[PDB]
Amino acid sequence: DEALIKDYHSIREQIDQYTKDMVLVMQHPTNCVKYINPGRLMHVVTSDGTDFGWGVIINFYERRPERNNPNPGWSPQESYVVEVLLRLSSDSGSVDSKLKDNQCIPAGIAPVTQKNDPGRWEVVPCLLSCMHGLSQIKLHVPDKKSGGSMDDPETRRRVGKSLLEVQRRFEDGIPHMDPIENMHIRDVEFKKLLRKIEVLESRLVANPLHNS
Amino acid sequence: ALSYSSPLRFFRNFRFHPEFTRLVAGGWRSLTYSSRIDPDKEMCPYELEGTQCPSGCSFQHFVDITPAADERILLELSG
Ligand SMILES: [Zn+2]
Repeated sequence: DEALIKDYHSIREQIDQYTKDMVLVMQHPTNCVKYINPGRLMHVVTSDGTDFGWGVIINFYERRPERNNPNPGWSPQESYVVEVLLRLSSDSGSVDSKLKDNQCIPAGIAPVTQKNDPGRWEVVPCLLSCMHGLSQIKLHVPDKKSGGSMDDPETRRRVGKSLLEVQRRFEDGIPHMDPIENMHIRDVEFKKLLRKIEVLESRLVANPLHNS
Repeated sequence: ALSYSSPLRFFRNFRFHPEFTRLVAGGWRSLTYSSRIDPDKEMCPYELEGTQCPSGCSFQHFVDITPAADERILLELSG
């Protein structure tokens, strides 16, 4: 019933479009820098879609362009860098700490992809454009005047392994920050966006293909 | 049959989904949807290490965010 297949995918397309609209709002700096707190967990995913999993926010700074490139055309979500502790594959190379004008993450790193690969916990710089979750969970991390630092590889493996203890304890997944109840995103367009997604979801399940 | 994961499944209102029991293994008692996490407290580093907190430890602990267990509560009510 080809008319009915075309409707089903039309809905899915609309939900995909509204879903990237929604993600953009929550990545926008004016809506999230308040919650980019050292120790809060952050799910890092590249635009191409490689998933680095959850990591620990260590620092965040405003991005500065190169001397030869005054107007690099960054978006607001590409205009800030979060330093995140991530578990990289032991395979993965050396972590270059500064991103070039065209990179969202360093060039030579990848997530863990093989079992009996423990990984290596490294601090990695990421654009806000790669942020696909902020947790309600905060781990304790050393700071200035607390006498520790994330430069010590052994401290990185200590904090790193507690984050895997948190995820082990959260069987059903790490708990996300709610855009309304936790971040108090006031935008009227955003309010309509989440309702639009819900009513479309009700439309989509109404379709036979959902259970066919 | 065809399956799809809502982009709203990690947000608070997902608990009002009619199939919520079906798609989250833990149900309402799942820590993933606990209403008891203080987003500005830090989880206890001793607890996660598996070493015993000092007395009076005021980090956020898992017992703080885990719902009450109805078996303990049905227990207390009698007598
Ligand atoms: Zn403790």
